[PDB]
Amino acid sequence: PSVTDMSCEVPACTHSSDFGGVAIIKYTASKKGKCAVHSMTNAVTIREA
Amino acid sequence: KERGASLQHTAPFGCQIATNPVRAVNCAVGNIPISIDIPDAAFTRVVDA
Repeated sequence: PSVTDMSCEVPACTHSSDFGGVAIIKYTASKKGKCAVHSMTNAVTIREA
Repeated sequence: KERGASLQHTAPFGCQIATNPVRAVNCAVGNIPISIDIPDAAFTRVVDA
């Protein structure tokens, strides 16, 4: 599936050892399916793949 | 007989004094610091709100 109208908001973030940052991304997709998430910036790491 | 007004009526700042034991109640003077060590179960993360 392809996507469009992506927006990202971080309502709470704390730089710590645990997952102290949470980001809510509003989107619009085209169909149901599995999508891979990856950070292009080395400074941020997401728990979910 | 020549006792005059008691401290119950003449004391400033509206202190009300009771006995058995002797105590001064509700003396409106100054301020007061209060420290609250609130536990962590009461809190909810911003995303859950």
